[PDB]
Amino acid sequence: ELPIARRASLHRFLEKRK
Amino acid sequence: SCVATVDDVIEQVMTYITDPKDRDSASLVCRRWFKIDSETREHVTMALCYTATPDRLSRRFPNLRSLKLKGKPRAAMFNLIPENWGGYVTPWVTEISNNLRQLKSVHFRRMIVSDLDLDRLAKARADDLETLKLDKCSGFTTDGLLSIVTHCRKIKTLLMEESSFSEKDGKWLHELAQHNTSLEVLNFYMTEFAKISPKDLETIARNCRSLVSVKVGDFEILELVGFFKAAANLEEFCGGSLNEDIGMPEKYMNLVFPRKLCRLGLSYMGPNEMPILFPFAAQIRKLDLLYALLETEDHCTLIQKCPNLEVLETRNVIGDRGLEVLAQYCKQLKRLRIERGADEQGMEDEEGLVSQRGLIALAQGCQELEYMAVYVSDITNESLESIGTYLKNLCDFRLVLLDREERITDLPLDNGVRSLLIGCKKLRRFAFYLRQGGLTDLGLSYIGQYSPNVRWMLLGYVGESDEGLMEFSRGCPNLQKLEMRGCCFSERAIAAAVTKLPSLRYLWVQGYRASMTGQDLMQMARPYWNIELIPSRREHPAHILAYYSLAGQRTDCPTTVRVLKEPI
Amino acid sequence: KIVLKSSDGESFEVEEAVALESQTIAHMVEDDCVDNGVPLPNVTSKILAKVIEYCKRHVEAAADDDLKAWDADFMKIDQATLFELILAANYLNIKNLLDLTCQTVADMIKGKTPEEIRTTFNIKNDFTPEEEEEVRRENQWAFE
Ligand SMILES: CC/C=C\C[C@@H]1C(=O)CC[C@@H]1CC(=O)N[C@H](C(=O)O)[C@@H](C)CC
Repeated sequence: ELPIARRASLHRFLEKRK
Repeated sequence: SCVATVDDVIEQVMTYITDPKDRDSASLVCRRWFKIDSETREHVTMALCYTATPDRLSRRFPNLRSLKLKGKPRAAMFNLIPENWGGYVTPWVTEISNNLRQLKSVHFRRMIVSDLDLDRLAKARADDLETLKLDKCSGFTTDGLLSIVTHCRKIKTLLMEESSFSEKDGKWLHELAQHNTSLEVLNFYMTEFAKISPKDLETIARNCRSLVSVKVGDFEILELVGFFKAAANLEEFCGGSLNEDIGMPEKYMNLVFPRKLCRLGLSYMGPNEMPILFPFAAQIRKLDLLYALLETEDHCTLIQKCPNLEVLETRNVIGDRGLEVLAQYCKQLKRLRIERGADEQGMEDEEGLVSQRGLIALAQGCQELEYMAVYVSDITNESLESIGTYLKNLCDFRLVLLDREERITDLPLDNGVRSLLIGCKKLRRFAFYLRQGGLTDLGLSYIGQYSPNVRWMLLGYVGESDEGLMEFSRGCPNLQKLEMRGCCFSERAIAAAVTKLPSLRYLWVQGYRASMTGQDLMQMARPYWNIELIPSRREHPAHILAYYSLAGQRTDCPTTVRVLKEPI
Repeated sequence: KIVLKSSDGESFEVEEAVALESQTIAHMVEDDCVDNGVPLPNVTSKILAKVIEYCKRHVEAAADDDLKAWDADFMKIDQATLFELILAANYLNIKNLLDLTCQTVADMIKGKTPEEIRTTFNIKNDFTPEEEEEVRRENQWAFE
């Protein structure tokens, strides 16, 4: 089950978003 | 007066050869030419610091003016590589301190940089250090920063983008404000700074007449008005924070943006604040809506206003509809990146999917495209054909298809990949990340067969059996770096394919049929070939990382990382 | 008008501003040896001729498209001559001209392989095989 790994800069942002 | 030879004139001519691939050749025509190249080479880049000793570098190129080292694998940018993996920069700075006494610019990329080792750099190189790029590095603090801004009084470009450090204070920025003049580009774009004063930023803009680019953290834009007025020659700005409260419907309608500003991206920018760009959209040539809070409709309305846009970076929210707008308003587009947005609560809207539709639309409109990276929610062989059909000077093409969708129209892409690879013959980097049924061994070999120019590949879920990987391996004349994850190939299959590849010097893999033995990997043991086995940080299957190195196996391995060495 | 005496006794009548392209002949109208004409015995007369021709045309930029034109066509000469020109521009001090001769030689290299190079220059490869291998290894595995 290999999940699409999120580019870290966007991971950080997508959290700040919510 | 005897007949004049080349040997009477080469020391002079050599300094007119700028191309790194021609210096490469020139260094090899004979011992004299080699020595001349050695003493005149100004810039070198190591794609993997562990590839050679810092001694070897300084011995070969004593008079470097610029250096660039990369450390952690690319996978590290995806929280796939352990933090302690390595990439320590210190040996390199004690070497710079001692033997590269000509160095005026240093760029570290994906490396570990300590306060000490940059205090050392700062003192060793001081006023001479014109540029310093801490690119996606870790392991230092503001003390480090403070050390380089006080001792390197003439810094022209200083960069920390996406680096992570410990913020103890703001004196570093203030020390820049109070004494620096030469600043041309300042960049802390993806960084949590909570202790620096916008005032200092403004006072810097006031004092550095040649200030062209500045990217920044989560500053409140309004706090930067002082800045913007003062930053006359500013051409690029990214960063900041647009925070709307309801109490002010026109919070930001009185923004002085510097007159020359033409490359930009305001963070968190919503549809309400989006209009502050219209006054000069004609002039915008680069757009970074990567961290923007606007929806598919809002994209179209803005894109439509920027006919001279040549670079655009956005999330998949742009949508097919957005891509269609881009298609005929921005013909001069050269680079497009569509990172993937919040794939949790629906997309970010119901048009926030990119597909065959958008791609084939784009392929027809923006034919000047040279870089295209896209996370798509659905493809068709047809679309790839149109790619390879219309946009010829594509150099870098990356495609990744999300697992969100259950059924994908027509799946095996064997014939699409092929026409693409055949149409874009300028292609040097190519990434193709699919789902299992995505590509059959026949197609995979099509990739090996039709990519003569590709030096780097990232391959997704290609193939069906090791048959494919082997077929692939008989191609790829110029493949240098190969990254594959989520593949069904076996250890001996990989090891075999590595042996067959002429140009390969770097291999990273996650996910493969292992064996407790471990010993199947071994059948790629060459001299100078280092192989490493890894875990994962920020269920994560084993990684394989192998690369050529004149240096031998690294001393600085973590505990999580194992170095394979013949029979154990 | 100034007089330039070539490396085989050969007076050359040239205009004021034409001879001043050479910062060597410029820095020589101070301690003006110009009384007996500027002596420069390290330039073949055949060559000095070609040099003046270049400066002549470039000074007539008082009145850009058609220059890279004449320039390209000016450079259609043999190697041996090309080199003698670089040497000459360096002996005088014509920055615009070195940037052309050197760049012309550099263009001959740009694209060729090490063999193709020492072929089209007749250079004996004196690399021990270990040396060549190390250099090649450094070049393709570590640096660049
Ligand atoms: C082994 C780890 C490295 C990569 C795996 C990551 C995934 O899980 C999906 C792809 C991503 C890597 C990556 O670099 N993809 C391209 C890029 O960012 O430029 C695409 C974003 C181009 C459209």
